[PDB]
Formats: sequence, C-alpha cells, structure tokens
Amino acid sequence: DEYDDPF
Amino acid sequence: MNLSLSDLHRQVSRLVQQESGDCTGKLRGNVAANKETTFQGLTIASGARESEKVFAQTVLSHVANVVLTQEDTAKLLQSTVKHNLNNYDLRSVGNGNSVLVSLRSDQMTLQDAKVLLEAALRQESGARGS
Repeated sequence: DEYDDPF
Repeated sequence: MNLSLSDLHRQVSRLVQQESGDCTGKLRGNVAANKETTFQGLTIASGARESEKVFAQTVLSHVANVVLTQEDTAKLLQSTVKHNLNNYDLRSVGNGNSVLVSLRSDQMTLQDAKVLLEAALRQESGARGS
C-alpha cells in the first residue's frame, strides 16, 4: 500500500 | 477512502504552515509537499500528479459544503487567485463564512487542501469528530 504514516 | 480530517489537517497544515509555504500537496494515505511543479486543477490528463487530483477528491469530498469562515475564504482565494487557472469555486455568506464549491478539473494543493479541510474538519470533525 501507500505510505505507512502521514505527516 | 483517505486519511481522517483531523490528522489530514494536522499533516497537511503542518507542512503548508511550516514546510511548504502554501504549495501543492500529494495524497495517498498521507500528505506530501510538492514544490517542483505545482498544479492547476489538471486531472493528470495533461501534466499533473495523480496525487494532487486524489487530494482534490478527498478534500472536496470531506467538505462537500462546510462553511469556511473569513480565513478559509481568503484561504482558497489565496491559493486559487495566487497564480491562475480557476479551479476552485466559492460563494460567501455565513456573515463571515463562505461555501466551498470547487473543482474545475481534479488537482489540489497543500494550501487548498488544508483550506477545505480546515473548514472540513472544522465543521465535520474538529480535533477528530467525524
């Protein structure tokens, strides 16, 4: 999937 | 089908307010900063980033109305009237608030993203509310 965590 | 307003605004606002300085944000389960190119509503059919578009659909969906006070108003007005290419649509009322009807192609920016999400989370979640 996409990135794990945002920010 | 995206991040939560609360966090959204959090990450998006954290980059724009101090990292991107009102630029283009990339969405995909997270927010990123885009300074290289930019945007203009483009739906990646010409030369945009699938990210911007997605962020536009997510930021537009989350809101779907909201209310944008004076800030969010000047907010879109800034990110929108900043360069050119009219993509966001707006109407003012709420005494000092406005309604956000925007799109005109699928492409959003860090500012615009935070804008709608500011009014989005504000009227919808507000420090996580759903």
